[PDB]
Amino acid sequence: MKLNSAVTASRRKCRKAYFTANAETRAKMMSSRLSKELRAEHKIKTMPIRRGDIVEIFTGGHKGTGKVVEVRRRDYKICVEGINQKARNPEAKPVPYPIHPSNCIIKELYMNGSRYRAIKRRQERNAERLARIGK
RNA sequence: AACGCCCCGCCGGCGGAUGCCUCGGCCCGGGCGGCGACGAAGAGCGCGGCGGAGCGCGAGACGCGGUGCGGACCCGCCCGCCCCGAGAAGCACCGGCCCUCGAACGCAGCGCGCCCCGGCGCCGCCGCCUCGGUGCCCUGC
Ligand SMILES: [Mg+2]
Ligand SMILES: [Mg+2]
Ligand SMILES: [Mg+2]
Repeated sequence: MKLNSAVTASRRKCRKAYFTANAETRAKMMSSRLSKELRAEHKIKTMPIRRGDIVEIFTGGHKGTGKVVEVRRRDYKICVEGINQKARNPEAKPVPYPIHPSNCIIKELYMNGSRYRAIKRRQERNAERLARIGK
């Protein structure tokens, strides 16, 4: 149950916020769970999805694995190579089938200096959280 | 007869009710209470690579600069970016640019002056400079 009176629980307001979010909020809302092996390596659960990493689709009619080749931020959809609509002819450029990030698992992440710094920033902040509860 | 017209059992039109759904309205509470001659509110006309309306902006024009945060895209076609910082989208604050009308300020509204050096509106308060008066006096003549 919510106790913060400054946060709205109105359906109309929540949906309006969802449909008119700015760029960074949209990016954060497009996260996927990390695999068990990646969870052990970095002590985090989810990661914003980015072009260049590998995912596994675990639900829907287009299950599979592939590399992320495009992010459509104003639809909340991604295109992964090899997941296409069935073609009318064998000679036509494939049409990707857009997929929501919340039904895939990240298998391997494309690594940057900025990604490293962001992950390290994340870990050092839930370390305080864990130190402040339990143990 | 037959056709035409009017009434059942299937299939088509025309029209847009109904049902379900809605980033919209309306009411109640809380906060705030901040414009302008340092040129406001409002109006006009312009500004995009391919650009009509709307938003935004002002010849530095569909934006420029600084400081922080952010971290891969940029609705089409293009161009660009890609990196342990090398920087796309976004966000906050600060500094500037700011055409013509408008309280609207050389006159007038699209034309024309004065001036000598650059500048030339009104009203008020304070102060200064230059002056007037058979006002009240005084001196000299
Ligand atoms: Mg236009
Ligand atoms: Mg004028
Ligand atoms: Mg005038």
